[PDB]
Amino acid sequence: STNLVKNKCVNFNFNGLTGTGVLTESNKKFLPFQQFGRDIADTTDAVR
Amino acid sequence: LALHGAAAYYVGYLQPRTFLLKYNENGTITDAV
Amino acid sequence: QCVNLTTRTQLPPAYTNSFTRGVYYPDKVFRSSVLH
Ligand SMILES: *[C@@H]1O[C@H](CO)[C@@H](O[C@@H]2O[C@H](CO)[C@@H](O)[C@H](O)[C@H]2NC(C)=O)[C@H](O)[C@H]1NC(C)=O
Ligand SMILES: *[C@@H]1O[C@H](CO)[C@@H](O[C@@H]2O[C@H](CO)[C@@H](O)[C@H](O)[C@H]2NC(C)=O)[C@H](O)[C@H]1NC(C)=O
Ligand SMILES: *[C@@H]1O[C@H](CO)[C@@H](O)[C@H](O)[C@H]1NC(C)=O
Repeated sequence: STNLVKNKCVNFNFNGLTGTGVLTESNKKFLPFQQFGRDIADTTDAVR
Repeated sequence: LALHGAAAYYVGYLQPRTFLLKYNENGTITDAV
Repeated sequence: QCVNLTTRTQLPPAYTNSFTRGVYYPDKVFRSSVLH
């Protein structure tokens, strides 16, 4: 594992899920049994 | 059950259905069709 | 040891209606502000 870098476009791997993008702090509150958040187009837009 | 008191229990059976669930802005299911 | 309970009055079964009950979360993905 590496360090977490924010506000820059970065290739990322979270628990095996890979992608590209910019990471920002979120106000969403996940229930304890969930790990990913998905929007209307079904793509992952939030992560614990 | 337990023995020595007021209790009432209800039983229903599930079927395969299609539901339309509603998620509010906090992520909780508040309504369904 | 097992004991067969006696002194129990027998009554016909009763039925009622479920008013939009029994909904659970189908999966473990967070969603907000959406019809799914
Ligand atoms: C409670 O009643 C049941 C009968 O419903 C008894 O079970 C019977 O036991 C005898 C002797 O062991 C068997 O020949 C029957 O086949 C059994 N019936 C059933 C339906 O299983 C049971 O023994 C009673 N419990 C007591 C007396 O403590
Ligand atoms: C709920 O299910 C029960 C069981 O099928 C229904 O009870 C039957 O109702 C019919 C018509 O009233 C009677 O002819 C049967 O004899 C009833 N069966 C029993 C075991 O009582 C009941 O009507 C259904 N609906 C409601 C609202 O109770
Ligand atoms: C959503 O969360 C906020 C903040 O905790 C709360 O005030 C509100 O009552 C919750 N429910 C709805 C429907 O907004």
